[PDB]
Amino acid sequence: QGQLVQSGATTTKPGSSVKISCKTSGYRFNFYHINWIRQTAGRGPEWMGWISPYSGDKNLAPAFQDRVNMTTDTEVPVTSFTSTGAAYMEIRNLTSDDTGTYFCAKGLLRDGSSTWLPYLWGQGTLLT
Amino acid sequence: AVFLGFLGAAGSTMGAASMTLTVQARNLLSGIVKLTVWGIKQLQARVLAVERYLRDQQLLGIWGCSGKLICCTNVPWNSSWSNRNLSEIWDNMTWLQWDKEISNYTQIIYGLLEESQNQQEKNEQDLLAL
Amino acid sequence: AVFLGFLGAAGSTMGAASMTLTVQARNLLSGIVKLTVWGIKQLQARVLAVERYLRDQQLLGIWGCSGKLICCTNVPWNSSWSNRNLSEIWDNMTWLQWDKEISNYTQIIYGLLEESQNQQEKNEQDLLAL
Amino acid sequence: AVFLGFLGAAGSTMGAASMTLTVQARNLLSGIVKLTVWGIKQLQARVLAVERYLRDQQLLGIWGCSGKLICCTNVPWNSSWSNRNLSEIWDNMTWLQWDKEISNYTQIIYGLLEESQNQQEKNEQDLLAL
Amino acid sequence: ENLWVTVYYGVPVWKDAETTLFCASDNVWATHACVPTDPNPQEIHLENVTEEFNMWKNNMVEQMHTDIISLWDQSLKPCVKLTPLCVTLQCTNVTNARGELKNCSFNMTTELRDKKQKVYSLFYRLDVVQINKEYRLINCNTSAITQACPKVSFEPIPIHYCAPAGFAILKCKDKKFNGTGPCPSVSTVQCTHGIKPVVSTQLLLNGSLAEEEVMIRSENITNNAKNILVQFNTPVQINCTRPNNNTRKSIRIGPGQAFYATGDIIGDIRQAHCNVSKATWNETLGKVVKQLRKHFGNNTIIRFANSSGGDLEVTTHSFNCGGEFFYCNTSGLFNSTWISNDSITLPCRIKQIINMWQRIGQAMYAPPIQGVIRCVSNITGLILTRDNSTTETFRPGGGDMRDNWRSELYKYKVVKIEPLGVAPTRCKRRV
Amino acid sequence: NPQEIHLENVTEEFNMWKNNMVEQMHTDIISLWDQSLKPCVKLTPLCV
Amino acid sequence: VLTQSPGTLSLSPGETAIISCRTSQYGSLAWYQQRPGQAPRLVIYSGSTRAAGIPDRFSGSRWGPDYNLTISNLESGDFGVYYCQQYEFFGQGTKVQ
Ligand SMILES: *[C@@H]1O[C@H](CO)[C@@H](O[C@@H]2O[C@H](CO)[C@@H](O[C@@H]3O[C@H](CO[C@H]4O[C@H](CO)[C@@H](O)[C@H](O[C@H]5O[C@H](CO)[C@@H](O)[C@H](O)[C@@H]5O)[C@@H]4O)[C@@H](O)[C@H](O[C@H]4O[C@H](CO)[C@@H](O)[C@H](O)[C@@H]4O)[C@@H]3O)[C@H](O)[C@H]2NC(C)=O)[C@H](O)[C@H]1NC(C)=O
Ligand SMILES: *[C@@H]1O[C@H](CO)[C@@H](O[C@@H]2O[C@H](CO)[C@@H](O[C@@H]3O[C@H](CO[C@H]4O[C@H](CO)[C@@H](O)[C@H](O)[C@@H]4O)[C@@H](O)[C@H](O[C@H]4O[C@H](CO)[C@@H](O)[C@H](O)[C@@H]4O)[C@@H]3O)[C@H](O)[C@H]2NC(C)=O)[C@H](O)[C@H]1NC(C)=O
Ligand SMILES: *[C@@H]1O[C@H](CO)[C@@H](O[C@@H]2O[C@H](CO)[C@@H](O[C@@H]3O[C@H](CO[C@H]4O[C@H](CO)[C@@H](O)[C@H](O)[C@@H]4O)[C@@H](O)[C@H](O)[C@@H]3O)[C@H](O)[C@H]2NC(C)=O)[C@H](O)[C@H]1NC(C)=O
Ligand SMILES: *[C@@H]1O[C@H](CO)[C@@H](O[C@@H]2O[C@H](CO)[C@@H](O)[C@H](O)[C@H]2NC(C)=O)[C@H](O)[C@H]1NC(C)=O
Ligand SMILES: *[C@@H]1O[C@H](CO)[C@@H](O[C@@H]2O[C@H](CO)[C@@H](O)[C@H](O)[C@H]2NC(C)=O)[C@H](O)[C@H]1NC(C)=O
Ligand SMILES: *[C@@H]1O[C@H](CO)[C@@H](O[C@@H]2O[C@H](CO)[C@@H](O)[C@H](O)[C@H]2NC(C)=O)[C@H](O)[C@H]1NC(C)=O
Ligand SMILES: *[C@@H]1O[C@H](CO)[C@@H](O[C@@H]2O[C@H](CO)[C@@H](O)[C@H](O)[C@H]2NC(C)=O)[C@H](O)[C@H]1NC(C)=O
Ligand SMILES: *[C@@H]1O[C@H](CO)[C@@H](O[C@@H]2O[C@H](CO)[C@@H](O)[C@H](O)[C@H]2NC(C)=O)[C@H](O)[C@H]1NC(C)=O
Ligand SMILES: *[C@@H]1O[C@H](CO)[C@@H](O[C@@H]2O[C@H](CO)[C@@H](O)[C@H](O)[C@H]2NC(C)=O)[C@H](O)[C@H]1NC(C)=O
Ligand SMILES: *[C@@H]1O[C@H](CO)[C@@H](O)[C@H](O)[C@H]1NC(C)=O
Ligand SMILES: *[C@@H]1O[C@H](CO)[C@@H](O)[C@H](O)[C@H]1NC(C)=O
Ligand SMILES: *[C@@H]1O[C@H](CO)[C@@H](O)[C@H](O)[C@H]1NC(C)=O
Ligand SMILES: *[C@@H]1O[C@H](CO)[C@@H](O)[C@H](O)[C@H]1NC(C)=O
Ligand SMILES: *[C@@H]1O[C@H](CO)[C@@H](O)[C@H](O)[C@H]1NC(C)=O
Ligand SMILES: *[C@@H]1O[C@H](CO)[C@@H](O)[C@H](O)[C@H]1NC(C)=O
Ligand SMILES: *[C@@H]1O[C@H](CO)[C@@H](O)[C@H](O)[C@H]1NC(C)=O
Ligand SMILES: *[C@@H]1O[C@H](CO)[C@@H](O)[C@H](O)[C@H]1NC(C)=O
Ligand SMILES: *[C@@H]1O[C@H](CO)[C@@H](O)[C@H](O)[C@H]1NC(C)=O
Repeated sequence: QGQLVQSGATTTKPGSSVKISCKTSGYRFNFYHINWIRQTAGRGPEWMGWISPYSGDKNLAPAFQDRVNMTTDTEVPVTSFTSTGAAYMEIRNLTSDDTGTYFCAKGLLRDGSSTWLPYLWGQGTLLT
Repeated sequence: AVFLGFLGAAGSTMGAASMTLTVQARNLLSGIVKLTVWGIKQLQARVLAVERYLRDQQLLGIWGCSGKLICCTNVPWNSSWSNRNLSEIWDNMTWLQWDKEISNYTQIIYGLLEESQNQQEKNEQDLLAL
Repeated sequence: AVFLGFLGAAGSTMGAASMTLTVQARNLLSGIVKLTVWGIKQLQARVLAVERYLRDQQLLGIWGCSGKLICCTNVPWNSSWSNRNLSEIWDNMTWLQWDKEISNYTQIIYGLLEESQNQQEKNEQDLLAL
Repeated sequence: AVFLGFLGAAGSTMGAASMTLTVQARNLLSGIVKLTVWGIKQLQARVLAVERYLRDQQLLGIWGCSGKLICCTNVPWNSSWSNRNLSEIWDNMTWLQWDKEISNYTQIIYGLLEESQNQQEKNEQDLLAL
Repeated sequence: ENLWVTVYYGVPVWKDAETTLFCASDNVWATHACVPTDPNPQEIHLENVTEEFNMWKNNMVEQMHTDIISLWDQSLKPCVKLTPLCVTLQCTNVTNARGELKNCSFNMTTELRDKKQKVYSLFYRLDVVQINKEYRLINCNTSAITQACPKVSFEPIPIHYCAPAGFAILKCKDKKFNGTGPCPSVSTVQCTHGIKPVVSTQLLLNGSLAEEEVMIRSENITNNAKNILVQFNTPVQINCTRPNNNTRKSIRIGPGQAFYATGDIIGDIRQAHCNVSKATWNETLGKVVKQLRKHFGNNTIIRFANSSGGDLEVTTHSFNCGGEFFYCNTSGLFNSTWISNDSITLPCRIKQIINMWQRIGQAMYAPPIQGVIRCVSNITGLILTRDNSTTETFRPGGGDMRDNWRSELYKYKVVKIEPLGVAPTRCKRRV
Repeated sequence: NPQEIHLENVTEEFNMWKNNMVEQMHTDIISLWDQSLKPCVKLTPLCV
Repeated sequence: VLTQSPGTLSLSPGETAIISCRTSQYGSLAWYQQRPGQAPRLVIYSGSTRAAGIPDRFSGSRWGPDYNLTISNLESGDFGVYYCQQYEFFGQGTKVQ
């Protein structure tokens, strides 16, 4: 029930790396995973990987394990059930094939068989 | 299981905190161990302890839940109280978040549970009248 | 139904007053809301409230009626207690008129209910010994 | 039967003393009948009476034994607690002799009875989820 | 779908509440009467829990501040009333050369109601006032006076505050937690830690240090009329002493009424004072001016000065040392303008006729402590008070006493447990 | 009606010297003595 | 740190007197009215809360660092000098006549 604003649409050239942010609000940042999804011009959508703001644990697709740099800060608690966190995103070997819109995504539940499912999405960040 | 302790799951899901009820059921009354400052003030606190406890046992008794830690009843869940799904409750928000959303309707529910019990032992009263 | 209130059916029939028990079951313990006159006298009254209440719960517990508002037992109705018909009681005299006629035999009945419960869990003790 | 009285079978067998439980179940709370010596000291004793009593009712409630004088459970008898035969206990040693031999393991048993009840209403919670 | 309500008993949910907390112990504070503290202090961590605190709305400090005042009046009831001492005093200076403590004689009552006696005693000038040489005790035209029982202890004992059954105390293990806001790491305790009710002023003594870095509090730091509470992370050692070797004389003033007077001074006559390490106080005053820039600016000047006026109990460092109440001039501690072997000695006075707290109605006579007095304490806190552009001066203050216990009870909060929760699930009862 | 119930087959270890009823009563009489002399006249002027 | 404008406001009984007051810091700003000879009178405090005995014509609004005070209908008694206040500082005044 909160927003997940990201960075702007920074366009670079292949070989370099791009930093993408994801500032949360309106929900406990440490209670839900942060997924990262992109939709490039050449494929459809592809699941990159999520990370736990509580356990600090990572799990990402083998197609992005040796490229993605994925970190999170620590939430600045506003109330008992509200906080403000941040999720970061970086790639390694960049090409024009990775040109697409990128967004972060808050996990679905806190327990069960769909704990990390991307429920609350960001806004989108246009890459190269 | 993990012995989280007293109120250990206050920030955990309602499905995880519901499986550790006898932990907070013990320390709600603690126990046993004459005119001064703390002396009169201790006895005033010892009386208040059993009063708030007997109110929760009296309320549980008139609902047919006397002796239950998890108690199922007849009153159906009104959508006006909380039109939320079953999965977005027991595997999401905590018992602290739940009490704030139900703080309004919590008095209406307490009356629905009372007559739902009186119109159950009265039905069973006729069920054993033959 | 008509919410007559606390003791609303004190002058009504025993059949009508028996269907509104959870009304006087709540206000028997009321609730929650340091050295002066009323201060010591209030704490003396708060203790007496829970003592008379626990006596009625202790008596209900040793009868197998713990948690019941209407409780059926095994002790048969002795005609010496009240040789009145069932229709001339529940649709006639009130609970106040009833207590005066049973004031004598009310102590014998309280003992018959106790051993009728001990010779029931003892029978069930053998019933589950196999 | 013979009305031996309060604690009449304190030196008798555990099988004979187990059939007269409602005798010591009454006088554990006695009953009903302002600033002096005994006045403050009487109120201090009246509060302690209901506290020790509610602890034994709270412990009985979280075991599923709320309302029972003899209560059967699920926890199996560990031979490390007392590797004695059933006939050399109920028709031999008294309840006073029994408490000394079990004084050690009596705290472990009290925890086994609590989770044996929570993992019973939780199982029944799923048993009525359909 | 098929969702009915289901009652849950024993759920982790609480509410903000204020109840009558009871004390536990392991003297005036009657700590022998508290319940014996449990040797096993259970602390349960409340994982995933965030709670909103506020040390300024906190009620444990309002209740304790009355539980100490009600303890003071409770301990002086059976002690001797020094009402016949309110008599015309004939005083001289004690032979020396400043004439401070006097040498007063007076016609005093005896055990027999028809006999008088001409006894003498020493009184510090802070306890007497002239008529027009003739003197009188300071409290006579104000209130009665009760002499402290010389068998009760003025020593702060670790007092543990506990919540009754059904209630709970909420800790806060955040090591940079300022007074208000939401504590991210919260745990629950049955009892608070060992609270030492050290009655102090300006400089908080024997308190609990802070981990990591030194934080300062105050509810609204920009409101100059709010006492700023600074809490050190390292302890600055302060040594105090009354070097005079005093004597105590018992004067029978009735059937069992024995007033204890100051006989004479054996040996030298010197000056009561206190010491701090100037190096430790210089680096600690640096630690305080460090965090003060995070609220006022990285370029503004921070000035330290002494008190601006008021009563004796506030303008000076007032406390207890061996059983006598000092009043230490702290002008030598607050005299540094900050921008970007050692020993500082404070001149302290001594009073026997004090009212304490600030109540107008009763004053206490502290019987003199026999022998030489010296006590070693740590100063762990500080109660400052700022004074129209970009340069902030700071002066010590000690208006309200309950700021002392508040510097120790900021980590706690009282909540009541309501274990009744109603929640839906596909469950119904049979017929 | 002073109810006395016989504990048949019962043997108990006693000790009148460790007994606490005598330590409590001895204080319940001392606390009764001081409690009864509070409103009574103090003979302090008689010390003449 | 308080800039109060205007300094003078010439109006007639029936108009609306609106007086602003810019502040550098953020806090609980208030307003005062001083009729000739009498003592100042508290009108608005904490930004927009109206004082006791003050008619509902007096109203205050806030948007960022700017605090405004407006009188819905001027009478012969509402003519005086008005001051804004935050903490211990005050404005130079605005005499309406
Ligand atoms: C405090 O609040 C936080 C945030 O809500 C809670 O953290 C969340 O807990 C829930 C339930 O405990 C988690 O959901 C589960 O997720 C696991 C996925 O983990 C598996 O895969 C991980 C990545 O591959 C891996 O790290 C795990 O391996 C272990 O090692 C890590 C090392 O860091 C260790 O930290 C882990 O704990 C693991 O033990 C693991 O292999 C998923 O498997 C779960 O599904 C199972 O369980 C459910 C029932 O719970 C069942 O229905 C399924 O069928 C399946 O059997 C479950 O979905 C969630 O991931 C956590 N993190 C979030 C939400 O961000 C924390 O528990 C709270 N603690 C307290 C004390 O309140
Ligand atoms: C506060 O003020 C009080 C006064 O109210 C002081 O108390 C007095 O102190 C003086 C000393 O400063 C005392 O005077 C001394 O008394 C001694 C007792 O002897 C008396 O009794 C014998 C009988 O046995 C008589 O023969 C004798 O004359 C005395 O009457 C004397 O022995 C002392 O004599 C000393 O001085 C003389 C003259 O200088 C010398 O020749 C002697 O050798 C000797 O050195 C002296 O006279 C007086 O008694 C005290 N009064 C009381 C009531 O106790 C306090 O000391 C003072 N306190 C402070 C801190 O200032
Ligand atoms: C801050 O805390 C300090 C320590 O917690 C306090 O210091 C204490 O001050 C009191 C009184 O001022 C002292 O009590 C004195 O005890 C000595 C005798 O003690 C010596 O002998 C015993 C043997 O029985 C030995 O164990 C000691 O270590 C000493 O060697 C007497 O002169 C008196 O009876 C007097 O009561 C404490 O001893 C002293 N503690 C320490 C550790 O120094 C200080 O007072 C506190 N400050 C404030 C303002 O409260
Ligand atoms: C104690 O000593 C002080 C200091 O010498 C005396 O103070 C003097 O008091 C007189 C009053 O008659 C003044 O005229 C002097 O100016 C004071 N001197 C100083 C330096 O302030 C005091 O009077 C002495 N007290 C007694 C009882 O002798
Ligand atoms: C004054 O100084 C320090 C404050 O840290 C205390 O001495 C240390 O106390 C801690 C905690 O008990 C011990 O672990 C250290 O070993 C102590 N240090 C030394 C050198 O002994 C001391 O107790 C404080 N006194 C107070 C607060 O009264
Ligand atoms: C302070 O003065 C007292 C007496 O006024 C001194 O006590 C004496 O101590 C010695 C031991 O060295 C004993 O032999 C004496 O009998 C004591 N005298 C009395 C009257 O009890 C004490 O030593 C002095 N202390 C200091 C530090 O000066
Ligand atoms: C306060 O007093 C204490 C105790 O007298 C001083 O600690 C002593 O310091 C010296 C010099 O370093 C050491 O030799 C002693 O061993 C210390 N005493 C103890 C008991 O450890 C302390 O230095 C004094 N501080 C001030 C500021 O005066
Ligand atoms: C506390 O000490 C300071 C100095 O350390 C005293 O300051 C004196 O103040 C008076 C005026 O009140 C001046 O005439 C003196 O010159 C000052 N002395 C010094 C050394 O600067 C101050 O008076 C002391 N406090 C009290 C209550 O006496
Ligand atoms: C002093 O108190 C004021 C009033 O409560 C605080 O002002 C608020 O500050 C917060 C945080 O920036 C803002 O969100 C509010 O809009 C402010 N309200 C007002 C009326 O100004 C101020 O923050 C406090 N001082 C400090 C240093 O925090
Ligand atoms: C829900 O509650 C409202 C009152 O808040 C009541 O009018 C309505 O009949 C209820 N509906 C159900 C389905 O319980
Ligand atoms: C409960 O009532 C208050 C009345 O002010 C209302 O503001 C609040 O929204 C209600 N609770 C819910 C969950 O709607
Ligand atoms: C009725 O009670 C009397 C004692 O009052 C008893 O002797 C008799 O056996 C009882 N009869 C029945 C049928 O219960
Ligand atoms: C109860 O006993 C009294 C004894 O005096 C008797 O008068 C009364 O009639 C008895 N009650 C009934 C209902 O017979
Ligand atoms: C008996 O108790 C011991 C601990 O005292 C435990 O290790 C063992 O598993 C138990 N065995 C049975 C059969 O209950
Ligand atoms: C209980 O523990 C004590 C420990 O000293 C031991 O001596 C005793 O034998 C134990 N009880 C039994 C029945 O073994
Ligand atoms: C005691 O009383 C007498 C009465 O004559 C008087 O002369 C003397 O000065 C008094 N003592 C004191 C110390 O005032
Ligand atoms: C304490 O911290 C919170 C947020 O971290 C802040 O809002 C509050 O102003 C701080 N307290 C003070 C006195 O500045
Ligand atoms: C504070 O310092 C000034 C300047 O030295 C001095 O005049 C004044 O008396 C001092 N006040 C106190 C209470 O120390």
